Amino acid sequence: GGFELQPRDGGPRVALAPGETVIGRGPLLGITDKRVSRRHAILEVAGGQLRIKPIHTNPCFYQSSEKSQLLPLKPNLWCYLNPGDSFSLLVDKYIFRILSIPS
Amino acid sequence: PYAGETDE
Repeated sequence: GGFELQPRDGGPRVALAPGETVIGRGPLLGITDKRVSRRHAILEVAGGQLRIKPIHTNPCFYQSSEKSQLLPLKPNLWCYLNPGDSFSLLVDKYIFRILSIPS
Repeated sequence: PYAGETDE
């Protein structure tokens, strides 16, 4: 199964290629705030699973599908993301929901 | 719009 990102701000969906994808400041996600690194985190799609690893001093945030608050992620650790979960590159901004393919 | 060093 594959994966795509759904911006919570109503931006168009972003498909994720198999393997690793660097996310952060850049055209892929349309992020311009300079508090987000151009190499802010890694997303890996492999064997039907998505995991995220924050790789910058400025953190990533995590919110599981059945929870209601963006929690800061442990730096440089992998976290598996299920369909319905969300992650973000700022605590209140640049939030993305995980969708599976097929859905 | 996407270039420039990151801020901490």
